[PDB]
Amino acid sequence: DCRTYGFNTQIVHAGQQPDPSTGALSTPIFQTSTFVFDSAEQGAARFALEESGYIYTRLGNPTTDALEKKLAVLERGEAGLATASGISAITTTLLTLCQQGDHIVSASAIYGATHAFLSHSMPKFGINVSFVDAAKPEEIRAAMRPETKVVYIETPANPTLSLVDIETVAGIAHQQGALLVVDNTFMSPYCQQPLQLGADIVVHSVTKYINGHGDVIGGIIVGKQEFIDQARFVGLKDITGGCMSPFNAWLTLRGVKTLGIRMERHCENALKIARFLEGHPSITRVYYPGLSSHPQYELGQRQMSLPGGIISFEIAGGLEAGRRMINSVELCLLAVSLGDTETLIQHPASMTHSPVAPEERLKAGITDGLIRLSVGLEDPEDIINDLEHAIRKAT
Amino acid sequence: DCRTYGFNTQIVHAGQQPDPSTGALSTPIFQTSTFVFDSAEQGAARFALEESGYIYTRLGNPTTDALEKKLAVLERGEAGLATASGISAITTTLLTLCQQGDHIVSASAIYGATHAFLSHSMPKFGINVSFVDAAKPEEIRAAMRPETKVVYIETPANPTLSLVDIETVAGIAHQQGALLVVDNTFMSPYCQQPLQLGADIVVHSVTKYINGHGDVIGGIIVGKQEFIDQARFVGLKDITGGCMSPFNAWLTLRGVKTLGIRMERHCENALKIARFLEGHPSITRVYYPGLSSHPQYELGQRQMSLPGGIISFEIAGGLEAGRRMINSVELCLLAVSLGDTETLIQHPASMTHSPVAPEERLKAGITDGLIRLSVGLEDPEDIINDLEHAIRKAT
Amino acid sequence: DCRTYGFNTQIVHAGQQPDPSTGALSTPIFQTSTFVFDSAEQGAARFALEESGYIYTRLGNPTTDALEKKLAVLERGEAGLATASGISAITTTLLTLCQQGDHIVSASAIYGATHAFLSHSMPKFGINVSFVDAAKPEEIRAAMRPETKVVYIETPANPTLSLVDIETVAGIAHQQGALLVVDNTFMSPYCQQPLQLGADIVVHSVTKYINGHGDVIGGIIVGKQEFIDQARFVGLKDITGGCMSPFNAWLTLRGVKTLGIRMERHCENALKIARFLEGHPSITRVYYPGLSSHPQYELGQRQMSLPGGIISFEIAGGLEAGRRMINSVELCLLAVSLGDTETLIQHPASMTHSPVAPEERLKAGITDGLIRLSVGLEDPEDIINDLEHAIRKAT
Amino acid sequence: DCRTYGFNTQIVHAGQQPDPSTGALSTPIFQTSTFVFDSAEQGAARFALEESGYIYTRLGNPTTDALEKKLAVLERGEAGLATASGISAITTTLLTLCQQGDHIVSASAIYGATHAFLSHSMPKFGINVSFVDAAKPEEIRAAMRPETKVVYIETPANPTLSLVDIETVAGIAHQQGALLVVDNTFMSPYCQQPLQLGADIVVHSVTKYINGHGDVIGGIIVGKQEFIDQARFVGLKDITGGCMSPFNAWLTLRGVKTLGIRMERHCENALKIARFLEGHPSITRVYYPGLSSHPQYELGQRQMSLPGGIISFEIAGGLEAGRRMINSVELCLLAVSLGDTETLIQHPASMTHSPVAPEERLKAGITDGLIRLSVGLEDPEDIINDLEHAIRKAT
Ligand SMILES: *Cc1c(COP(=O)(O)O)cnc(C)c1O
Ligand SMILES: *Cc1c(COP(=O)(O)O)cnc(C)c1O
Ligand SMILES: *Cc1c(COP(=O)(O)O)cnc(C)c1O
Ligand SMILES: *Cc1c(COP(=O)(O)O)cnc(C)c1O
Ligand code: NA
Ligand code: NA
Ligand code: NA
Ligand code: NA
Repeated sequence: DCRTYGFNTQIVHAGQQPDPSTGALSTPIFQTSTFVFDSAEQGAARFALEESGYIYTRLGNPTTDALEKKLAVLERGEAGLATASGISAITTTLLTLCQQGDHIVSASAIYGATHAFLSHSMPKFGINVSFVDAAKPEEIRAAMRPETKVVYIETPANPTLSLVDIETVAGIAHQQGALLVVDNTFMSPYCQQPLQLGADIVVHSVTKYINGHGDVIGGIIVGKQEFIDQARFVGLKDITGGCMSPFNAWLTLRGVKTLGIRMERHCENALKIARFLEGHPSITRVYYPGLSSHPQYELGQRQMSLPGGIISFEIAGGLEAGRRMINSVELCLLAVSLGDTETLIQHPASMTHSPVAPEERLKAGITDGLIRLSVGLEDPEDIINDLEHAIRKAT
Repeated sequence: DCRTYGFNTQIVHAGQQPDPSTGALSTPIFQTSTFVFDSAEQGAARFALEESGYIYTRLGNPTTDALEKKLAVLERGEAGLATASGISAITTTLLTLCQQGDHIVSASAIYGATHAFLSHSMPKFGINVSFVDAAKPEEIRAAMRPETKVVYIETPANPTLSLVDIETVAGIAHQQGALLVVDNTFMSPYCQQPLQLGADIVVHSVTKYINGHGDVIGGIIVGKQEFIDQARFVGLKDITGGCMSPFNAWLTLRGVKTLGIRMERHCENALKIARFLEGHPSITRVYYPGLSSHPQYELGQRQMSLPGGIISFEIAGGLEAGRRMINSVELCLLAVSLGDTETLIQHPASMTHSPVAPEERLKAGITDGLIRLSVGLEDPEDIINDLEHAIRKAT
Repeated sequence: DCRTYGFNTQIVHAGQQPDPSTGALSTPIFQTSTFVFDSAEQGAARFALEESGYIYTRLGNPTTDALEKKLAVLERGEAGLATASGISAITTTLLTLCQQGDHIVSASAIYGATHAFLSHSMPKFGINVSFVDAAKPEEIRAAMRPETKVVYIETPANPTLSLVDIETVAGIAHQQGALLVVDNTFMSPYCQQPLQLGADIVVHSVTKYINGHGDVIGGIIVGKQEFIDQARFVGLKDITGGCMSPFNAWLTLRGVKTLGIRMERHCENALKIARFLEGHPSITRVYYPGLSSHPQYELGQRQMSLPGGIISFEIAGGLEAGRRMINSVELCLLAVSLGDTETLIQHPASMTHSPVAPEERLKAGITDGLIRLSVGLEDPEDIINDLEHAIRKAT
Repeated sequence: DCRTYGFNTQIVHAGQQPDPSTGALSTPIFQTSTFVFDSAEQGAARFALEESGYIYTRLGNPTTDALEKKLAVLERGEAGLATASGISAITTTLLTLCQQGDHIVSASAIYGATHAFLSHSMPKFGINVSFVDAAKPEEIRAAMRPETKVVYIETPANPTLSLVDIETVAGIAHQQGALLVVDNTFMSPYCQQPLQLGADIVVHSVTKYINGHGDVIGGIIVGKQEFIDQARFVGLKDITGGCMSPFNAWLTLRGVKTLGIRMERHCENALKIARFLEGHPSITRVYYPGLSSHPQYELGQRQMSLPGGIISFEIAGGLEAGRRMINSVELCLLAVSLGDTETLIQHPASMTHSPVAPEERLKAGITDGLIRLSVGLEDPEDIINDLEHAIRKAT
């Protein structure tokens, strides 16, 4: 029972063991679609759910099962379900929970494709969504309705790294009879554990920190066994079909083995870079949970064991300065992902949101000089020198 | 332009080319999540859809792009979209096309998880489904409604390998203003091409023949560029998130290279085994498009270039005989998939449908002695001798 | 016991079985370096060779073990040993068998890197090699010495596809107390079985036909258990260290599943292309075992079940014509490998042997207009039309 | 030019870059055997070595090239060459450097299969080896002969973690005109850099720390470009054929990205466990470079930036106590590898060397109670509690 060891030991060992056939230490890649039964009796046993085995990889698989058990342990949930993408973990969750007529209260500062799913796809199926500022828990309460099945939040949230009081939101949702689903992608279980704070369901894009090596698109869902069985035998099997390939599970198991030491280096590196940016006369704002000037600093200190690897910051001179600076880094790479071992940088005003009206973007927290930085495992002095060089150039 | 060569040449070369960086012949495994831009300008160009490149693997990927282009060529469609599973190809299609209030006419003899999706998940989102016997095209017409967006069919269909007149159904659907979606999984593009017969959209589980090696769960969607862009930038990106991992795409590209020679051997082997079963006094019925006694034999001859690798057959003595025979093979393997290089066998009455009421199953075409056989690439005499041994045992 | 079924059944099933832990049909990828023991006793048991298990992937591995067992079955040898390359299979063999003072008789028409190993590396370790024309078995006998441990041959041989009478050479070697090692790469076990003809050891580059998909560098060694144990526990473990990665073994297991149907299509396609080339007035010579004009045609008919997928041919007008024609194909690809699913072509006089003196190359069988063709699985009319177009251009 | 950044930055970025075709951040897996040329001219250009490209994966490959460039940077060598195993890196080196008549001076405390290669395989090819105690540099000098081409050392050495003064041995070898080859496997470039100390060639089993994830068998060779070209175009191409598969290279690139943070945690964890063992009344000896009682402690402080992740120690009560304790761990795993993320333990007296005469083993430094520990990334308190439990049991 691995649930008893320290959290680093669990990251290494939870859900894994030497192969019972051969002693192979690495979990084998069960890259198979079909499983063979010894008897007609066994096929019937496994299919009606009266026997525990494997049948078919869309349903379950030994490599994926290890990833699922591990992350269940690390989030302190009963069960895990892996998915083809983080988006797929989110929609497999909500399409399992919601039907025509149901309602959802959702943070507005959430991942873009989640916003499009809730804004345009959900109401198309008869499921209505109210969007609120999840940093003010009263807004969550005001929007709740007799039909509300789910409150949905992300913390820290993009793009300004605002926070959401999970424990407080969980009590509000629970009192009105709703579930709290938390996207814990930015933090990983090493830094934040929503289920310990009262959330019901945790979703991750394992694409980001949990895998950590920028070579896997994936997601995971953690929660009660009864909900997870529904998300598997209805949500995955019937609705999204978003199963994770066993190779992607195996890469994620391998990437997650260094989660603890990676997050330590990410956050130590990020704290140094945030302090450097807070002292730079060309940087108007730095958004980072580890800085004292952060509006919800003490909530972050209660709710997160580390301030995280993501920084946002605003550069003197708006849209053209951010573009100059972003075209002037030589070590940070221009990309839209985060959580990789390489430092990644994006300038949303001249990249992702370039054909959006300026004051349409500004309502959504994205200013003309806002830059988001995914701090990698490089030497922080090298990242800082690069940033200093590009900032200095850009002004 | 590979669309000009013979169909075997296309299976080998369509969508593929030596790598422009290095001349590597095998398509590289671009096992990456993130892509890097050279400039802020490039990020903005690619994101608004004004420039053709790559951004993020959930959206698109060079390895997956090759698989998509290849199968587009082989089905004679404009564009392809790969998915995490065959189920995901089906639901990404229909959830892209349908919204609250829409209606679907569907064959009843369809894959089980498709039946559960249409029967229970679709009406939950406000989308109603009428199920009909797609072997009688008038039933399709009778069920059509002003709200019908889609007619959905599978041919050949499980479990009795009944057929559906694609060209006739396509005209009916088109006259009433609906699209025809065809699941072409059983046949592969080598044996049947729905889009040439007037279907609008073709879906496959590449898990079966297209990959052929029983080591990939995947699906593909082929059709017009305008629909495929919606299925990608809304259906995948926002709703299912069912993207295919680039490794699974690469295995499918590799498996499909032998599609033509595999299907030839499957069908040659299957024809021999069907004739053997038709002559066996303990076998009451053999269902196989290549046998003259097949109810729709001449339609199969117009619509399919080969009779296929799947056989169903009924064994003297019902439920207990089928169980004895299935527990008595020593070379065919008991499994629920099909299209692998190994011969696979299942007895649905005592496996998949064992806790279903007998006359509930019989309405659904599954009799007590029905066995489904996925004929592999073994020597047919060996498969036959094994079958003969087990049949002989079972009675 | 799979050694009892037909040869296609064996290609599918030999050495493989459903996983005993999970029923997974595909052999798992045991991508591990280390294996764990349950007890100190077990470690000691396995290490002294008193117990059968796994210890460490350089020594053995369950995925590699399957590949080894399969190819042992197909060559009718007792045991197999997989290697990092075909070269590594050859040198692990000979460095296991030979020591300072030993001697080798070798065909001169052998693979280039084998020629460099024998010509320059072997005598550097005190092991002398005499090179002979292995198409004249008397030359083999004349060169034999009291120190000769090994006769080494390749058949068919490059570049002119000359043949070597395996059964006759085997008797000569055995009478003088030497072993016959045969490189069976060109033929694969499907087309030729040296061990049935009296060879002692068979080596393959699985890079070519056995894998067949141009994505694996590998080799295999088949022979008696007593020699194979030495080649493993001394040759691999201590001398070359050329072990195969378990992923490469798994890809080779997957590629070899279609060996029988691939070789049939290769040889059927090759026969058609050879007949086309024999009729072309711009083609001076066609070398192909399936053509009646082949100098050793009837030996090929006794010794090979099919004439093979490789053709060589000479083009009117020597060096500049061969260069024009090779720069004028648009479907055959310019590459130096063979056995892939794509048709591959090379012009050794202006590629591999371009800075070699013309009459140095001509002693080695390579004329100015010689072209080697690896016939793929495309439609033969497409390959022929391409060849016809390029030949026509080149003259 | 990545050779200019900090050592962590180099671990992340050296030898790697976004793909020039597509911007893919992860280095693509160029899992190909064959490369295609655009022209006959290009084939001839690349083959004679007059042009820089790719030809064939046994020779070179873009994925393997990245791994080679990276590790060249980290060791401060000109060039790298990857191999199928650590053994293959060692023998490809020495079989490239040595021929019949040459001589080698070698540490006796070296890896077992290296000892078998030098003791039994080398003299079989006419290459003589003298074995010495490399901790006394005078022994190295005394054994040198006019024929000596190579001095070969390992530091730290198994099983007692004795050290070898690289800088001093390098001067001795160089004065007598020999090369110094150092096996740097135990340390990785993060902890020790032989080439900066005057070694000529560095070899690694990347199986251990450089990959770090217990799922790759591999080796690497770093040194001057002129020697590396010989080791590639003669040693690999002709003699061992021990090339690394591009998938194994890609896994090693991925594993090495966390080398710096893994080695920090290994050594921090190991220091704590060594201090715990030094204080335990049932532990007679602890061998660890970080302990002051270590015979060569100050040399270790000059030559290594960290004391390493390996500990050896002797347990009260000899052979039966070591066996009890090893059969009594429940978190450390019994295995013979090292450098994995899991803590690994072995008791050589009752496992690897169990059928060796007791005083044969004791000459070789292996006492009856000697245990070797590969300290993983678990929580050290958990490892210690496990060790304490098993020690306490064993006595
Ligand atoms: C990237 C991200 C996602 C989506 O994950 P994918 O694997 O890309 O589908 C969801 N939520 C958050 C907070 C993300 O950062
Ligand atoms: C197996 C199958 C499917 C489902 O494909 P998956 O990849 O398993 O999700 C869909 N349709 C048909 C006809 C099938 O046979
Ligand atoms: C290609 C070849 C080899 C070498 O195999 P590799 O896997 O490239 O090392 C050996 N013998 C023959 C006949 C070959 O064609
Ligand atoms: C394990 C080891 C080797 C051998 O490496 P392999 O990859 O197993 O062949 C060589 N040297 C040392 C010091 C080792 O620990
Ligand atoms: Na903190
Ligand atoms: Na037909
Ligand atoms: Na013949
Ligand atoms: Na130190």
